[PDB]
Amino acid sequence: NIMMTQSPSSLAVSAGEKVTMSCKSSQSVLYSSNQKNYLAWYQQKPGQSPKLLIYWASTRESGVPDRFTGSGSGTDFTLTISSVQAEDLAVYYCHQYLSSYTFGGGTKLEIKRADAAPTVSIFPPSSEQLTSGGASVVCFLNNFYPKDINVKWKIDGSERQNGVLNSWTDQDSKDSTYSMSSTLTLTKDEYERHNSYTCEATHKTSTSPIVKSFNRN
Amino acid sequence: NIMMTQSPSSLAVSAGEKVTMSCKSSQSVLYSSNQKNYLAWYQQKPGQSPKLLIYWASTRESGVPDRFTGSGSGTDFTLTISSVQAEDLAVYYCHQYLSSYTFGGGTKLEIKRADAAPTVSIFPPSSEQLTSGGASVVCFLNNFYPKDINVKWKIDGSERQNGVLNSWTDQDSKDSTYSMSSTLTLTKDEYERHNSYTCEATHKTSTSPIVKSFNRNE
Amino acid sequence: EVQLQQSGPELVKPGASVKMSCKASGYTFANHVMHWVKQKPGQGLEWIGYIYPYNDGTKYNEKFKGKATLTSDKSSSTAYMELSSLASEDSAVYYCARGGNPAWFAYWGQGTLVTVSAAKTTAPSVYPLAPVGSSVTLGCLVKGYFPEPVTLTWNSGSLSSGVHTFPAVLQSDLYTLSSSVTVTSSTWPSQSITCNVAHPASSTKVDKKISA
Amino acid sequence: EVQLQQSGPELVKPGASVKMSCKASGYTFANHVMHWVKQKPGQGLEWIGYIYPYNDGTKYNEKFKGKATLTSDKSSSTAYMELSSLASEDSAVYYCARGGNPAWFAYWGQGTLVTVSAAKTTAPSVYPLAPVCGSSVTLGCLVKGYFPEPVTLTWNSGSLSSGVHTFPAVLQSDLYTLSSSVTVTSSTWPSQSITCNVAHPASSTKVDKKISA
RNA sequence: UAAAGAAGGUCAAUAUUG
RNA sequence: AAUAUUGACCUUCUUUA
Repeated sequence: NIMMTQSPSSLAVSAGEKVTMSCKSSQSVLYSSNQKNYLAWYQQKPGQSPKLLIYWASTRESGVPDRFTGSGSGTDFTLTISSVQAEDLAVYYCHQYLSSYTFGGGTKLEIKRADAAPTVSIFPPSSEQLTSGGASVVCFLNNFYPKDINVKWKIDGSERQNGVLNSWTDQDSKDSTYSMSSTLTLTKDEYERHNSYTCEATHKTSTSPIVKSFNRN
Repeated sequence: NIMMTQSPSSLAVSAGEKVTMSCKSSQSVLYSSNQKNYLAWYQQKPGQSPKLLIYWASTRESGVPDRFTGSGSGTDFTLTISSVQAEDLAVYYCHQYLSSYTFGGGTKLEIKRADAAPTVSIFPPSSEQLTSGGASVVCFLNNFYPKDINVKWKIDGSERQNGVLNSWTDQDSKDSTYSMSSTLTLTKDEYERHNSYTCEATHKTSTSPIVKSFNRNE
Repeated sequence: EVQLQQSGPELVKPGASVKMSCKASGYTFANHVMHWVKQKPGQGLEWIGYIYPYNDGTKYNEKFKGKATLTSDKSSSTAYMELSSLASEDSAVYYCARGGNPAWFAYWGQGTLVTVSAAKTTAPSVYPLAPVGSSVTLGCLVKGYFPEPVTLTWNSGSLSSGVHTFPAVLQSDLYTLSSSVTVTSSTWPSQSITCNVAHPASSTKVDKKISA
Repeated sequence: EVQLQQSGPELVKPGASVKMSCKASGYTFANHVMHWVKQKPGQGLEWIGYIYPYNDGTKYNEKFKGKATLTSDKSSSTAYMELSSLASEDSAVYYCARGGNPAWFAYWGQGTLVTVSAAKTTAPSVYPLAPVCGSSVTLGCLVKGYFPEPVTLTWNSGSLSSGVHTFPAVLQSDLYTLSSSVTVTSSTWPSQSITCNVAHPASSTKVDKKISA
């Protein structure tokens, strides 16, 4: 019954610097009986469930690091991180529990890091998939920064755009770097009708493309 | 927890005409579940307890005349009387019972009526008070209109200003007229030292003053 | 036939306490709630609190928390309110009113006048007021009493029409009241007219016949 | 010590119903409230309701009334959440959260993914990835063509947790495909057994493909 | 009799403290 | 011990069928 508003939607800082995020409630969440602010902060890392960080606006739950600190009262509240670690990458929701239970929009925290060149590796089709009649060439690009990256497949020097499946990860919990996987799937017949297979990667850390190829032989 | 405010603290109309009074609440008294206004009107005649007139803003309680009608919703409400009777002289409070129980300031209603001449009567002291040593001369002036009246006591033609006690009533429930009592108190010794005692009243219904006197043993 | 009969008025010394009763009849005493209301002389109304006689639950106004105590007795359909550490501001009329659970006020009692003062009690002195055609007036004087209220009736209530009771007036630290009644010259002196006075504080009652 | 173990994933046909569970332990079951929270893919959190196991008292969100039904079982200290007449908008992850009476959320469950679709289950095909024919070596494991989500992946039963990258599943041709990579030192391969563990609970599939030279 | 809402009481528990 | 809160049961009131 009380609307929460988190601002900004996204934030990026370097590791080891301070951050501040805001939660604004339509009505006041300060109860007059106990003189407490019915506000709580929760963290949600990629692939995990929410975790309680702060309750009563400023009280830190047991087990939580000392980097997180809550502040505010009435309708304006703030969550602060004194020193951001790579693991702090997550979305943080503010929550009121005075009149029913309503959540905020959430705030995403990004970690700024130095440049990092991608490490490329190619893998030919497995004898298992071949006996089944298919051929997939996988191309891994791990631990690079920034996230902007472009991949290109070539068969015998000719660019191919069809039959490609790409997937990207979020910033690592230890390195704050990105990784990408690219897979090109063909039939066993067509796979054996060509000799060369190539991965062409475009990244900011190099003017010329990063190339990784293998030839049937 | 909700403040009520009535606009007309005092208002006067003639007998047989309609009347309208307002009650304004700070917050809304309309409940959304049942769609009802938690407002009530009560009447209090002089010398009696309050009486329920209307509830749910417009619902009329049983036994009350059909002249009273409630109206309004939300925060502005009105109590109306189609034709004012002499008995309608009273104070009317509006009441909210949604968030705690709070009352309004109340509205006093006066009845306008035609002129009426006072009926004066004088009374010598009683043999009981005399045996005790005192003497009180009472002067009743009943059923007159308008209320503006001045009474003065005279002993053998001389005006007396000390030792006088006056009391007034409100408009009658049947006549809508006023009445007044005036008492002059002396000792039996001083009482027996004079012959004539008079209460003289001045009212709009007569150009010359109204006189009423008696003489000790005449 | 819902009827609420409250107890008589009380004169209390400063700092002491007092308890009054509201006897109910004409309905199921337990099913409905009994409110109490205060009315200072010449001022408006004020809610104190209410009680649920079934299980004796109470809900008080914040302003009367430590001042009023509400109890009940289902065997006799009687509500009680007790006031503690009375001051001058507590001098007022106190009503009892029935509602629902909680609903609104629907029935009211006649009220109980409470006077807080250290002044002693003084019973009145009643005097008949007799005259010296077609219409005769008689009066009755209640002089020098304390505190309020006083009860005055004509022929034990048999005479109600044409009666004018005047409000009491304070003077010399005492109250005084008077009442008049007009009848037909054929009804007096043949038919007896009598004045009946009662003063609860002094525990006194007098009947003064109007004689020619 | 307080732990909340939620049931596994579920695939439901449109219009049908489903019932999940949240088994509590590490505290007094009847002394605390159990909330339930919804989270659509790529969206935020939302409250549904809660139960008081002592009297089985309910308190629902106005929008979920008639959609969700909460019950409890003190004998097993397990709370249940039933959803009726499922539709497309009901595909989401559902958490169970403990509080007080009612208080605030303080302990969460792992969640239970729900897929509402008429499509039927399909088990994946796992394939090992090794170099063709420096100081490090990278191996991979391809999980191609399965429905519905999710799928679990663990290298060497979990003993290998450093230097691993699991990529999110991508939908294509009405089937999901996943991949994963792991990097170790040149001395660690092929002198040590590196094997890929894959489990598709919907199809009750469990495969362990070793990476060969 | 049934639905919804409200007041009080008892019971279990939670929160704020002293 | 006090205040406040959620749920259940019970009595009763209120708006409706």
